[PDB]
Amino acid sequence: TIVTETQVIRETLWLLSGVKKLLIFQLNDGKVNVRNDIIVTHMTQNCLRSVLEQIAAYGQV
Amino acid sequence: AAAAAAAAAAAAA
Amino acid sequence: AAAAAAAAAAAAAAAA
Amino acid sequence: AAAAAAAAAAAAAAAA
Amino acid sequence: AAAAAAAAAAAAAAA
Amino acid sequence: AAAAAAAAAAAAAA
Amino acid sequence: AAAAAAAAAAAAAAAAA
Amino acid sequence: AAAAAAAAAAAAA
Amino acid sequence: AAAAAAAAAAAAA
Amino acid sequence: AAAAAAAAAAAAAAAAAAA
Amino acid sequence: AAAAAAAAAAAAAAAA
Amino acid sequence: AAAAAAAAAAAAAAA
Amino acid sequence: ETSLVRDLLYVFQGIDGKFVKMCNSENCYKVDGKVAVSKSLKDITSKLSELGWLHNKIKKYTDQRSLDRAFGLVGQSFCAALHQELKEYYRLLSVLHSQLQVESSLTLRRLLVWTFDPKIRLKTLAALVDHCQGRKGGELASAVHAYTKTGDPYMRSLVQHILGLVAY
Amino acid sequence: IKKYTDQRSLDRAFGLVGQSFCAALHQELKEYYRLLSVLHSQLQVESSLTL
Amino acid sequence: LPSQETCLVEDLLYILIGVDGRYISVQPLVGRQSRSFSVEQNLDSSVKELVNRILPVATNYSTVTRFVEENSSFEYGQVNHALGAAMRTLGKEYMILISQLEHLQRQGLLSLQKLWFYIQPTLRTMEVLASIATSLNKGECFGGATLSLLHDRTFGYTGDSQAQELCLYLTKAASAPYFDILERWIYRGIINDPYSEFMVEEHWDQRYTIVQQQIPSFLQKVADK
Amino acid sequence: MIHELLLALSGYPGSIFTWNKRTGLQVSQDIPFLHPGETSVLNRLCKLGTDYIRFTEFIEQYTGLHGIYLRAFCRGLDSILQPYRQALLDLEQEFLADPHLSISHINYSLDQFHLLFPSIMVVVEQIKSQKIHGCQILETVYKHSCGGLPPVRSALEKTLAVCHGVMYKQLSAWM
Repeated sequence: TIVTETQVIRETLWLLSGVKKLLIFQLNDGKVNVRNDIIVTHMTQNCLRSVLEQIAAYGQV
Repeated sequence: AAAAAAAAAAAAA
Repeated sequence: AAAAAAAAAAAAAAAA
Repeated sequence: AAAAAAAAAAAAAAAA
Repeated sequence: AAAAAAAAAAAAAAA
Repeated sequence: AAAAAAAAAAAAAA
Repeated sequence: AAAAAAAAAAAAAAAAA
Repeated sequence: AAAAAAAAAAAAA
Repeated sequence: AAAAAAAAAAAAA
Repeated sequence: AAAAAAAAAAAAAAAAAAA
Repeated sequence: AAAAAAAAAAAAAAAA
Repeated sequence: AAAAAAAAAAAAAAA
Repeated sequence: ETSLVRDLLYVFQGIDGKFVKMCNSENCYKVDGKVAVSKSLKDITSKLSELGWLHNKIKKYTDQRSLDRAFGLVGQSFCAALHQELKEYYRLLSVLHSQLQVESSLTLRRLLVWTFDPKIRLKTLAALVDHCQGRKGGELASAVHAYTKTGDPYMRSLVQHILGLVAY
Repeated sequence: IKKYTDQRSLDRAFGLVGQSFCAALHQELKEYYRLLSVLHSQLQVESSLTL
Repeated sequence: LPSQETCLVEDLLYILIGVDGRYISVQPLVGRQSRSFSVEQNLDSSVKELVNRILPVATNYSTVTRFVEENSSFEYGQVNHALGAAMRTLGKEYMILISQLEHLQRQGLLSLQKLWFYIQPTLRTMEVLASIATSLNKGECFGGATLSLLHDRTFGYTGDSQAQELCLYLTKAASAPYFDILERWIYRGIINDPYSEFMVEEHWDQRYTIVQQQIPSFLQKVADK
Repeated sequence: MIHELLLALSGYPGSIFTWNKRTGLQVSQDIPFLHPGETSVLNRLCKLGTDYIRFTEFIEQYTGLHGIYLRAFCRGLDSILQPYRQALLDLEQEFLADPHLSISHINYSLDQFHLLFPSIMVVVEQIKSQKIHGCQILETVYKHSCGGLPPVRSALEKTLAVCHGVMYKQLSAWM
C-alpha cells in the first residue's frame, strides 16, 4: 500500500517526542522495530524503508 | 486650440 | 508596407 | 504608404 | 519589421 | 504593440 | 529578430545620448 | 530589471 | 557585447 | 554582459514560476 | 565563461 | 539553436 | 535515428551500449548487423568510435595510476592534471544528453561538429600519453618541454599547463 | 558567363585589372542566381505555374 | 522526380561534411586524397550535372583537412604547423554553415540556388585553398619560405577583396611564431629551433650563416640586418 | 530516476541494488527502464558508495585493535566525508529546481570523487594489512602524504595534522 512519503519521516519525528505509538512497534525495551509497508514501484522503492530501519535503533535508546 | 484639433482628427481615423 | 505606417503614426500621435 | 506618412510627420512639425 | 523598428527609434530619439 | 514598445525604450533611455 | 537587432543598436545609441 | 522584461516582450512579439 | 547578446537571444527564441 | 545572461535565466525561470 | 553559457542553454530549454 | 551556438563560440573566444 | 544518438553516449561514457562492438583498440567500431539500411550510419558511428576508444585509454591510465607514490613524485601528478582533462570531457557530455530528452534537432550531423571541437582536444591528449609509456620523474619535464617547442597556441597552451604542473 | 570564369584561372597573369573585372563578372552572376531561387520558391503549388 | 533530387541533395550534404554517402560513391585517385566523386545515372541528367559542379568543393575540402592532418603527423614545429591550425579553424567554421541546412531541413524548401549560395561562399574558399595546395605540390614548405609562398599568393590574389581578407588572416597568423623569433633575436639574442624556424644559425670569431631558403616575405637587405 | 542514485550513493540497500550490509553486493539488472549502458555506469556509481560503507565500519569499530591514535585518525576521516556530504545536499536542490535532469551531471560530480575515494581506500587497506598500532599509523600516513595528488595530499595532511595534535597534547602535558 501507499503510505505518506516525506511525511512518515515527520511522523517518526513525531514518535521521537511522545514515545509510545502505533506507526512504530516499540512494544518493549529489548525490541524496537518499525513496519510501515512496501511502497510503490516508482519514486523511492526501498531506500526510505532502509532509513526507517536505521532510526528504529535511534528511537530505541 | 491646435492640440485639440490634432487629437480630434486623429480620433476620427 | 502599411504596417510600417501604422507604427509611425502611433508614435507621431504620442509626440503631439 | 510609408513615404506618405513621413510627409504627414513633416507637415505636423511645420505647424508646431 | 526592420523599417518599423527604425521608424519608432527615430521618434523616441526626437523626444 | 509598437506604441508600447517605444514607451519602453523611452523609459530605458531617460 | 532583425527588428530587435536594429533596436539593440538603437538602444546603444540612445544610451550614448 | 523591468527594462529587460519589457524588451523580452518585444522579442516575444 | 550587449547588442550581440540581445540579438542572439531573440533569434534563438 | 555576463550578468545580463544570468538575469535573463532568472527571468525565464520566474516566468514559468508565475504561470 | 563557456561553462556559464552551457548552464544557461540547459535552463532556457527547460523554461518552456 | 544555430544562433545560440554562435554565441557559445563567442564566449569561448573571449575565454 | 534517436537510438543511435543514445548509443554514442554510452561509448562516450565507456564501453558499448545498445549493441556489442568487440573492439578494445584501434577504434571501437560499431556493428549493427544490418544491410538493408543506408551505408551512411557505419561511418558516423566510426567517428563516435575514435572518441570512445580514446576515452577508455585515459580511464585505464588512471587505473594504472594507483601507487603509494611509486618511482616518482611527478608521475601521478601528471595524471592529476589528466583527470582534470578527463573531467573536461565529461562536462561536454553533460550538454549532449540534455539535448536528448524533452524539457534542437536529434540528427547525427549536428552533433558531429559538437564532437569535432573535443576531437582537437582529446587527440592531442593521445599524443601526450603516447610519449610516456615508460617514464620517470625528471624525464617528464623533458617530455612536455618537447611539446611546447611546437608552435600553435591551441594545444601549446594545454601543454603549458602540463609544463607548469610537471615542473611543480 | 560560366565559361568566362573557367578561362579566368591564372596565378595573376597579365593584369590585376582583368581579374577584378572577372570578379565583378562573377559578382554579376550572383544576381542571376538569386532570381532562380525566387522563381523556384514561387513554384509553390499545393501562385499558378504558367509560362 | 523532385524526391529523387532531394535524397541526392542530402547525399551531397554528407559528401561536403567529408564522409561517404549512399548513392554518391568515392573513387580514389592518389589515395582518395583528391576525391573524384561519381554519382550514378539519373533519369533527369541535368540535376545530376548540377551536383557535378559541387563535387569539386568536397574534393578540395578533402585536400586541406588532410593537409592539416599531414603536418601534425610528423610533429612539425615550423610556422606551417600554425598556418594549418587556421585551416582547422576555417574548417570548423565550415561545419557550422552546413548545419544551418540541417536546421532548414526541419522546416523549409530547397531550391537549386538554396544549394548554390551556400556552396559558392565555400567553393570560393576551396579554389583559394586549391591554389594554396598546388604551390605546395610544386615543392615547398620550409619555415621562412612558407611565409614567402604565402606572401606571393596574397599579392597574386589582389583584386578580389572578399577573400583578400581571409588570406590576410592566413599570412599574419602564420607569421605569429616567426615574430616570436624576431623579438627574441633582435632584442635579446636567444634562439629556438625545433627544426629551424629562423634563418640565422650558429657556426672568438664565431660567424653565422643565413640559410638561402628561409628568407622572409621581404628581400635580403632587411634579413642581413 | 534522480533520487535513486543519490541514495544508492549514501550506501543503503535496495531490491534493485540488493545489498546485505557493509561488504556484499548483487547488481540485479533485469531492469526495463535503464539501458545496458546505463547499468554499467550505476556500477561505476556504486563503486564510490562501496568504499563509503567500507569507511563507516572503520568508524564504528573505533568510535561508539585499540590505541589513542586510532580515533585521532577518526576525526581526520570525518573531514574527508564532510565536503562529500556537502556535495550530497547540493545535488538535492538540483532535483527540486528541475526534476527532469538526467544522471550525467551526477556522474560528473562523482568523477571528481573518483580520485579522492580510491586513493584513501588504498591507504586504509595498506593500514590494515600491516596491523599497525600507535605512532606508526602517523608515520604510515606521513609517507602517504609524501605522495602527490594535490587534493589528496592536503587531505592526508589534514588527517596528519589532527593526530599530530594528539602528539601535541602529549608533550604539552608531560612538560
